[PDB]
Amino acid sequence: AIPTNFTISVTTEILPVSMTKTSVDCTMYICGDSTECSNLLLQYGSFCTQ
Amino acid sequence: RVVVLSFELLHAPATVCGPKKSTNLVKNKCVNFNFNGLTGTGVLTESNKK
Ligand SMILES: *[C@@H]1O[C@H](CO)[C@@H](O[C@@H]2O[C@H](CO)[C@@H](O)[C@H](O)[C@H]2NC(C)=O)[C@H](O)[C@H]1NC(C)=O
Repeated sequence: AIPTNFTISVTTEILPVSMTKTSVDCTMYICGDSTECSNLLLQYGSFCTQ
Repeated sequence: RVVVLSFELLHAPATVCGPKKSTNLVKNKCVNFNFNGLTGTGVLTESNKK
C-alpha cells in the first residue's frame, strides 16, 4: 500500500518549564513579628535556614 | 465559702476588664498594642468594616 498524496499537519505540544519562585520568611508565618516566639524558635536551630 | 468566676476570653465585646489605664493611639507606626486584653504588635490604620 503506497501513498500518492500527503498532508502537512501542525500539532501543539505544551510543556511546563518553570514555577513561581516562592520564598518564605519563617518568623512571620510561624510567630508574626513576636520576639518571644522567635526566641523560643531559636531553640529549634537550623530548620528555617534549611 | 467558695466562688467560681466563669468567663470566656477574647471572643465577644468586653464590658468587664482589669484595672490597667488606657493610652493614646498612634497610627501608621508599628507599636505593641492591647485592645480589650487582645495584645499584639503591628501598625494600626483606619478601615471600613460593618
Ligand atoms: C493530492 O491531495 C491533495 C490534498 O491532500 C490535493 O489538494 C487538493 O486538490 C483538490 C483537487 O485538485 C483541490 O480542490 C483542493 O483545493 C486541493 N487542496 C488544497 C489545500 O488546495 C491534491 O490536488 C492531490 N493531488 C493529486 C495529484 O491528486
